[PDB]
Amino acid sequence: KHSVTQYLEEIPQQVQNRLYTSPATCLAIYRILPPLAKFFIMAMVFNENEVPLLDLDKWVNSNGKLQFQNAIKSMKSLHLLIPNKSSGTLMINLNPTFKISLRNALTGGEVQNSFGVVVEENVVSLDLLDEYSANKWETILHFMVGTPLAKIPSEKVLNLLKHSKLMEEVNSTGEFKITNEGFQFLLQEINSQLWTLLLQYLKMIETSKMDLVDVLHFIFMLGALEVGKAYKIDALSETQRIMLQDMRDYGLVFQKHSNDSIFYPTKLALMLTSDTKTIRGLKNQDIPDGSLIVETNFKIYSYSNSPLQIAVLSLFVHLKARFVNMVLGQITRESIRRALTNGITADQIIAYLETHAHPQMRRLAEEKLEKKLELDPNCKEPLQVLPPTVVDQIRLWQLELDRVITYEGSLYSDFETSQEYNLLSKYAQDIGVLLWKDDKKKKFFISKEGNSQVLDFAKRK
Amino acid sequence: GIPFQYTESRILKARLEFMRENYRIRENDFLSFDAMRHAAQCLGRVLRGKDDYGVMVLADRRFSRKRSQLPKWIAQGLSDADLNLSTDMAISNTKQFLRTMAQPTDPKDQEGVSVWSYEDLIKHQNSRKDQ
Amino acid sequence: SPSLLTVIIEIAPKLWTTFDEEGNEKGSIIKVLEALIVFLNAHLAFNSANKVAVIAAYSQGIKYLYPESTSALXXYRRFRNVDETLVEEIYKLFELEKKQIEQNSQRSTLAGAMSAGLTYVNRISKESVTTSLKSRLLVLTCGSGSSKDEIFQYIPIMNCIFSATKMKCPIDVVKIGGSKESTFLQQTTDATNGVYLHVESTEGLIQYLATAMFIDPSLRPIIVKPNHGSVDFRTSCYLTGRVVAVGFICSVCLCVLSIIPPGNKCPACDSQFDEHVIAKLKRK
Amino acid sequence: KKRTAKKNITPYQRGIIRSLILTLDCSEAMLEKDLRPNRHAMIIQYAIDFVHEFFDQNPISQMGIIIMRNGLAQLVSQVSGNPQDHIDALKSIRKQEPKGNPSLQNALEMARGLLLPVPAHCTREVLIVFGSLSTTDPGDIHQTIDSLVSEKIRVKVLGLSAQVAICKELCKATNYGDESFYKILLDETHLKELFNEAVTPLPVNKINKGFTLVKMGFPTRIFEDTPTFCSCHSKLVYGGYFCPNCHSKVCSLPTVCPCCDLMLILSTHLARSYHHLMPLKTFAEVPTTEKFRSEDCFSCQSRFPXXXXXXXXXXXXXSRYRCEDCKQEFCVDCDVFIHEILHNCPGCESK
Ligand SMILES: [Zn+2]
Ligand SMILES: [Zn+2]
Ligand SMILES: [Zn+2]
Repeated sequence: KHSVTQYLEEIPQQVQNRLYTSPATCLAIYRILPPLAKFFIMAMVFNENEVPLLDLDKWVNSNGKLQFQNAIKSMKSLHLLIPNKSSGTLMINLNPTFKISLRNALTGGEVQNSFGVVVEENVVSLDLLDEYSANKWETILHFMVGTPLAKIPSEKVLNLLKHSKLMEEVNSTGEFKITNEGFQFLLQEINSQLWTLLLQYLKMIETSKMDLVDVLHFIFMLGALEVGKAYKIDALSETQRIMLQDMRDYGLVFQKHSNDSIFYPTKLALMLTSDTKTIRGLKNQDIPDGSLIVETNFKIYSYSNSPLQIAVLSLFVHLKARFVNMVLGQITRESIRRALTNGITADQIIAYLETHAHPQMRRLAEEKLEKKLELDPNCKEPLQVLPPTVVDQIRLWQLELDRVITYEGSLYSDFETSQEYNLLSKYAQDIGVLLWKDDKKKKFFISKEGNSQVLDFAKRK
Repeated sequence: GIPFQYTESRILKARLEFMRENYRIRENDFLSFDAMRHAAQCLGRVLRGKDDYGVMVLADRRFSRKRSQLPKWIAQGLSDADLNLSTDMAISNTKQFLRTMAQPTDPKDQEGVSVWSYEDLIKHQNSRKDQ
Repeated sequence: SPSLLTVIIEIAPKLWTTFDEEGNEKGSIIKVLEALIVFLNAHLAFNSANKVAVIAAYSQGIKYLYPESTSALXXYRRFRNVDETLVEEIYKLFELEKKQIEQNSQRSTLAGAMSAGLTYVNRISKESVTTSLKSRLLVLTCGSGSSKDEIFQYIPIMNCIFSATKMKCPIDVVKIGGSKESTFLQQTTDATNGVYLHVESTEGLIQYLATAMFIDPSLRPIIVKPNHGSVDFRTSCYLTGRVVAVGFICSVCLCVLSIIPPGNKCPACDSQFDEHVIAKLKRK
Repeated sequence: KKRTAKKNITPYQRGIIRSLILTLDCSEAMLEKDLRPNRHAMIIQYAIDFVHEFFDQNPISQMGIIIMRNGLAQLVSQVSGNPQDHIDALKSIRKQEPKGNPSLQNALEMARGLLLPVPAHCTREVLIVFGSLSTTDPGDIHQTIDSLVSEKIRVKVLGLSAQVAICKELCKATNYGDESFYKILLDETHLKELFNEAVTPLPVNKINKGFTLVKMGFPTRIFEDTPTFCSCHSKLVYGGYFCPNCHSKVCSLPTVCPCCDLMLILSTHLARSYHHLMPLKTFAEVPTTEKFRSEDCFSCQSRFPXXXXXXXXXXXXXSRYRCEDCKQEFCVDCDVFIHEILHNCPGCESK
């Protein structure tokens, strides 16, 4: 988890304070925080007198009071609060801007931005655009995955992917295929897919029109609700418009055509901070949408399917014979080499497959599990929960296929004594260069380019 | 087994002579029935009151041919599928029947027909059974 | 790790009027609900939009408030409804009063109100097939006179607690009114593992609320903030009304007595007492 | 579409202060495979839950355990009040396995002495889980049965997949003739509630002695966790209750007074009963057309209770099991639940 929070906190306070104007964000980020934060924030939310510290520690009893640190670190980490060690104590209060940025929002303040959604005549249909972006939102996966349909045609979007370079494919030939990031691309479907990308916008977002609130606000304003109009008409900065253009271009925004309106709030924006139900021509029903068979017979077992996720699942198994709702494809010791041909371990595969395609394998989780949870100490010999038999073989083949590690560069060789190692190689294991730390080796390893602190101290020894 | 007496002598047979020579009866006629005449003769003791119940097994191959000589209520109580049972198939039915019967199987409502609500249903049903 | 809040609020117009008499007539419960009104919004903003529910106990009876009982058939637009939608019903219900209502004050619908929520909690809980929602409810009351302590509700309330435990749903109560701490309630919160604050009326307790009533839902690693001891020498000798600690519970009647009993016919069960045994009580 | 315990008719008397001695057959008969590890394991399994389940509805009732192996009566757990002690005593045995026949005659007599010490009001009561198909009795029985009656010892057995006259006689005799207590299961799921039904008290049409006042008191919590000490376990209990009369500490419990010998509960234990005292008439299903009440549950709030005309679905079931005495409706699960967990009829509560 990249934990967008981590991206968030990267910036200094003035920028943080810059952003806290848009109230919904303050609320949005409020959701982000661990509960203690959420808790104590309220505790300070409506008392306009900075407060000591031990009191808060005196709020918590024993075990769990570590989260206090995990709490207080976080808030301090982004410095929402302002410490005051005036009287030796810590007099504390939020960034009042942010605090009022909340309170105003919390009790109907002057939030024109967070309340930028100017509702209008609702022309939105449920199936209306339900995949209308979902197509573009799905096709991009294929276009990213590399498939029959040019679902990844966004020149900016592609240039984003190329700029993002998270995909392991031949950009020289144009490919940005399943790298580990591509594998990760397969990994975090919605929360991962959205966020994992969204930063790419920021990743590309460095050149012109910083306007981060007008950027971020365009996000959480989207993250707010399907207000449709009242902003896309006017209530958005030009940075919003480009973001609006980008959002629709990213698909993540439910903006219709004609380039003059308030775009609808596509479901994605809900999914952006949902962590809830996420599924959604006219046939759109799950959970069986992802349909497949998991078992120790090394094959495709597919009645239902996601007509891309299949070829996605193929990315570790050879397609041999497509049929209407089934395909002959043998996922075997041979097939797994492909995920290693890309290189990524199919370890993500395990739980995901133990999580996905079970819609077609629901009788499986009882033909296999038998709920072998409480009978654990009554039998020395459990039964396939969760099915490891191929997974062991996988884990077997895992090393068995991998079975090597290579290094390259120069080779430092035949050192002198136990300082350069136990002065500056556990210190190379303390300044992050080494590509081998074998103490007695008297020889150590890096990657050729990586010496800026490697031909520097052993000379000094 | 199926009871028999020709362990003994012409005493029956010599008697059978007159019996068979006069009455159109063969030894078997006498034989097959009379064993049954003694076979179920045991069984009638098994039940005293309609409260009671029990299991009545028969252990001989030839009983299969002998289904058609029972007292009527017996054979009515005898179902077809119980024919030529082996032990395994037998033990199950009792295993249930015991378990089942042991339940306080007291409908206390359908007993009107079978226990004839007193002075009323005999009045009722036999007024309806007046024909 | 979301949850569910289910406020339970009485509206005792007598007490609500007495609330004007109490302290000052400087703004009745109209202040309170206001303070409450926002308080929910936090709970909404708090978790991953974990749901809430409100049930109210008017004079003649009770009524769900938030969940918007079948009716047709700014403020982040999700808050804005929840309250102003509910507010309608509070007003719509507020329309429901008159002296005929004012005549049948023979009980306080409080207890039954509590029950309904539990049901409602179970209603959600039992349907809560996916990602089970731990949950807690909350009570408030303009504790006033005209009944220093109703006693019939004793039983049913206590039946709530047993359920609450089994339902694992803590309760919380915020009494505002005369300095008469409802042991019943105070016991309840303690047994239900909640809090209690017989605070005064004037303040807009949102300060209390966020602090004192945001704690449980899932968190509960944390010190309760209750008052002093919750002495559990329970209901007075029903015969007398004298709170008991050296009790005398009769028998199959289960009534609670002092040394008072008439030696016969438990003054809730027509059960003449074992005279020899009754005498054996005099053994001191 | 209904199977209702029609009328809640003690109607005024049920046996609260109980003294139940649970006895389990532990024989090779218990080692037959009708149940998965055996009957015996499921037994001890289903016994475990029982204890809380028992002590839940009966926080005022002592209880103890007996096993029956090798034709021997073998107490396992002294009759007491804590569940846990009882509860743990099972698991110990649960791993151990039965040996030798069940000697019913040994069982009761060990109980007969065992149940002597309890006061008169305490329902002197025993429950049996027989597993075998016969017994091995060291002494007489028909005489032995009578001795029980002389002591007013109700009994009840959970027959295995059979019926045996003597116990069938035993229950019948010991419940003053009027019998229902010889239940023998036909299905394992039945056994589940078979324990559960044993939880409640058990009068039907009683004879009435002098049911006396029960002396008792109530303790109060303490504060200083540091000042730890004890007076019933003599340990350093961080700090707990104190006798209203003896005024001595005690490990937290509904226990008796280890200092001046009286019963000390809080009250909730009493409250825990009363639903047993006056339960509720069942919520009645509604007519398939005449209901016409709100399209939303009362107790819960579920819009349906019907189907708004769905051919063979709306007329299929008037999902409106509803109360009589308050005459207010109620949801399906609600009535299922309000009759189950908390009894406290909401509609009948508020009027
Ligand atoms: Zn002790
Ligand atoms: Zn004492
Ligand atoms: Zn009712």
